[PDB]
Amino acid sequence: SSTASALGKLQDVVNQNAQALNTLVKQLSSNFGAISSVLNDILSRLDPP
Amino acid sequence: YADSFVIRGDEVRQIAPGQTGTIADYNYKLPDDFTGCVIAWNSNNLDSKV
Repeated sequence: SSTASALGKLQDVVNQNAQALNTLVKQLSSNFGAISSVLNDILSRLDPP
Repeated sequence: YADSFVIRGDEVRQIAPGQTGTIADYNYKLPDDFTGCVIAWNSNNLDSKV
């Protein structure tokens, strides 16, 4: 009841899963060397070729 | 398939896939994945009148 941090293992599992999911979602905003990170902008600004 | 016609001299480079122009979108448009060849040659002595 009193002392905390006695259940580190399960907390670590939850934190790892949440962090991995969060960074996977975060990766969308990256550029990867393209013009922009959003498809609609580069679609409406340039012709297909 | 052989498609023949006559064009203005300056629009000859509108005849290519993924191009925009006057004749390119209103008269003759090629598909992006077109395979084949294009032949262009002047006809001043024949298709021009004084």
